[PDB]
Amino acid sequence: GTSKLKYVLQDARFFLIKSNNHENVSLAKAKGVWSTLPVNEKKLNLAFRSARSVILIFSVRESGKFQGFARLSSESHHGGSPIHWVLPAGMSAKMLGGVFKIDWICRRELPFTKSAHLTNPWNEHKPVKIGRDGQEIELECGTQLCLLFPPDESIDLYQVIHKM
Repeated sequence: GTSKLKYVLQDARFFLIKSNNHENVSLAKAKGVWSTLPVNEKKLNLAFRSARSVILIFSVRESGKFQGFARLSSESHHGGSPIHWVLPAGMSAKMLGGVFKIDWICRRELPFTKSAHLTNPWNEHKPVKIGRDGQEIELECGTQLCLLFPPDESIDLYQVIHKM
């Protein structure tokens, strides 16, 4: 059903995460971790204390899709393991240093064609697919966006609800 998902999303905050390649999203799905630039790490740390759930919605650049969504389970922490991210041009390992732990809520894809009816008030009402890495997505838009994803029957939200 969708009832536990709706409970998790209640009063949540949502952020668009853009990844330059698929390898880093695969690594995040396998290990339950995400790292971002210091400008966004600061925003996510602030949001984690402010909301019952902080949801990251992932999209690999140029894929035309979202690859799933996850809930922050921790603030960022350093010196836990060297995650073998695929660092793009200009990008380095010292900036991707703060590591957040995340719990995946949906590992299924959603094509942008399916979200064309959702606009984000916090990005000038552009389609929710549009935004820089870290763009906050307003509550109602983000909730409806997550509800569009195919259900991920491999995931039991019972343990997520207990983290809250």
